[PDB]
Amino acid sequence: GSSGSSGEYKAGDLVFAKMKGYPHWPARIDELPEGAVKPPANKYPIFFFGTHETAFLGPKDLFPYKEYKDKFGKSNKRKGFNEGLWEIENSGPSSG
Repeated sequence: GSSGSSGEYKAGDLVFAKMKGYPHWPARIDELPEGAVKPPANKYPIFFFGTHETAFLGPKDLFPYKEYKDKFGKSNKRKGFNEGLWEIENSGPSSG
């Protein structure tokens, strides 16, 4: 139990990622390997589930999964999207 809003996302959290004209895509906060691209400060390695794509977004383009899980986490059927909506549910702490 740890006071602080701490609205700045961390690896292993889950989010919705909105690209320009795509849905609120199911995505995860990942971490960075010991040798890949350096993003700009504030941004995160967002991994887009069901398409497995990688882009850099900052927190304003992004939404906390548990706040939008039922709002945005719904069957948008874009191809990949039903996979990623399964992948994200089954990625996160569930049943425990």
